[PDB]
Formats: sequence, C-alpha cells, structure tokens
Amino acid sequence: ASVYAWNRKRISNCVADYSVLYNSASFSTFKCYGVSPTKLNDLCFTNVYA
Amino acid sequence: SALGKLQDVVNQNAQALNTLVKQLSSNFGAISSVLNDILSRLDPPEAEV
Repeated sequence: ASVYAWNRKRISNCVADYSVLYNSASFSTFKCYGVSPTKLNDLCFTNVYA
Repeated sequence: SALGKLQDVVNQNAQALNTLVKQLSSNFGAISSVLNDILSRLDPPEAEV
C-alpha cells in the first residue's frame, strides 16, 4: 500500500515465530520498541497488527 | 462505640498496610506496575529504566 493509505492486517489465534523474521539477513531495519527482539517468542499477545 | 479508642488504632494500622500494598499496583511512570512483566519484555539496558 501507499503510505497515505497503509494496509492493516489483523493477526490472531496463531503461533508467532518472530525469530524467522529477526534472524533474517534480508531486512535492513528491525527495530523493536517496548519489547526486546530476542524475547518475542516468550511472549503472548491479544492481537498483532501488521 | 465504647471501645472506639482501641478500634481506631486497629483501623489506622490496617488502613496503613492496605495503602502500602495498593501502592504496588502503581506504575510510577513505568510501562507496568508488575516487575515480572517488565523483565519478560525488556532487556536489562531498558528494563533498568
């Protein structure tokens, strides 16, 4: 999507493996706020929005 | 009410303890009042704050 009309994907009822994304060599930026990028797989959320 | 003088002492101390305990639920500016939640989410460099 264009940034003025960004696309929101709602994610729920699933297993979220964030190490696949974090340990990827294909991303130039991966900045986490309010949470450690290496503790994500130990956490549970009520929803994730992408 | 005859023994109010003794009951008042009991009430004041019970109240003081209840208040002290309730303060543990305050954030004081932190992301959470729960120490375990902070530690489970953040790494030391940020958890410390």
